[PDB]
Amino acid sequence: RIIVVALYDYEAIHHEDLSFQKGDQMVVLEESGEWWKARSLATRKEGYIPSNYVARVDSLETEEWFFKGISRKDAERQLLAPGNMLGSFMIRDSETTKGSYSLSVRDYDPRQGDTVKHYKIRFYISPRSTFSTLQELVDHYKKGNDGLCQKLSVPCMSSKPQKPWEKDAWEIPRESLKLEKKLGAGQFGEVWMATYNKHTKVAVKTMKPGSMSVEAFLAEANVMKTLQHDKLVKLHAVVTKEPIYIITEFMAKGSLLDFLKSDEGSKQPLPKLIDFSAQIAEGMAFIEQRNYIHRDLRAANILVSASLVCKIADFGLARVIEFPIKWTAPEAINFGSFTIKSDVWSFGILLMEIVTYGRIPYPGMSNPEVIRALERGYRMPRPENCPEELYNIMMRCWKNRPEERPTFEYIQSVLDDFYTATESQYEEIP
Ligand SMILES: Nc1ncnc2c1c(-c1ccc(Oc3ccccc3)cc1)cn2C1CCOCC1
Ligand SMILES: [Ca+2]
Ligand SMILES: [Cl-]
Repeated sequence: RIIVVALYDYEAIHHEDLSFQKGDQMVVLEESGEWWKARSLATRKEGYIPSNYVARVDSLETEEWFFKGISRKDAERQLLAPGNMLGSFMIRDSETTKGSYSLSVRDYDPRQGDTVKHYKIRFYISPRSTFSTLQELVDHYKKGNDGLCQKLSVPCMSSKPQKPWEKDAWEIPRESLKLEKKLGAGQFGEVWMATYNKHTKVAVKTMKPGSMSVEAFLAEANVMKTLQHDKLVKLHAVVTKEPIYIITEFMAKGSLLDFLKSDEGSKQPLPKLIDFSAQIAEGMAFIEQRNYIHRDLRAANILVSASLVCKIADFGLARVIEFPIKWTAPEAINFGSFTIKSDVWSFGILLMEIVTYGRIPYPGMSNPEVIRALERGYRMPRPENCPEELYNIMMRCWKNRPEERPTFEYIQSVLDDFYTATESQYEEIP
């Protein structure tokens, strides 16, 4: 008999899902992945709940200061998001020391600014002050920092998870959709802001009938479906009848390209710009890991969400299609040799795009002009706002030999800790 508890409020919007409040306990009846069958102990109604909205009671996830499955960098991203304050903390699964836990505390370093320190935990931090349960431990450091950068104040602002897509609805009838407002158009189709079943806001990429076979496209789209990651835009559904529709999550601030050119973009300081490209490297590192290829990496194909999380879009679409030579590796231009390494070349350009708030690559140069320019060994010069060490990375991405260019794993690893000396990742306690 398994009892779970609601971590967040939820309002039902389908035929057979349950509405519950934060705290309502429930009996699990089935575990079908994203959706679980359950019985509210509050209503006595049996229905479907979003599995990721509840956790076993007295389990750690139930706690407000615990964050399951969070990396150190993301732990550091959520503590620097507005709404938190000096002393804001959290406990999480440690990356390096598996099966153990780590403590992340907000802090102010008069020389860096707002930062986030991390401590490991074996339970105890300092063999001085030992503790029986993370609760005891937590409540301790809440009064007078026991040697910690700061004193534990308020748990980290937690977000409300996205609602899982309707149960078993990868392919939808076109009627389930109202494409309300057109956001963009182009050679291959448009992108619309849409609503799915009067209830769910979404984005739709409509594909002009090319060929680009339909059953050819759908094969890719089923692989596309399996490439899920916090840094890839999420494919919800597909309409399989020419003209094909691709239904995805709606990203509020549109393309990275468009965001960097806007007002809010222009205010973003350099450490933010760096973080953006770090997020994209994380996404590209995932694609690399899964032995996949993007083939059209650039600011235009990066989406920005309301909270400034970057997500790659159009991954794979490039393959299935049917003129951006400025983002393309010489080997891909000359012999059509698209690989993860040519993506890396792309990342280099996209990276310059970012640091120059979306300015076009090779300004004032034509495509032909640039193609010959590259053959002479020409590269874009470092912009003024650009740190020397960041430029050295672009240059590494633009090595004539693909084999010589770094991996996204390495690029991700470097960008993430750009301002943190390796020895300073975790703290050593007195
Ligand atoms: N999903 C989106 N949400 C919000 N804005 C979006 C998108 C999308 C978008 C929607 C679906 C899509 O389809 C995919 C997604 C992943 C892989 C393959 C195709 C790709 C981008 C584009 N855009 C704007 C529209 C044109 O101006 C700048 C970008
Ligand atoms: Ca420097
Ligand atoms: Cl019962």
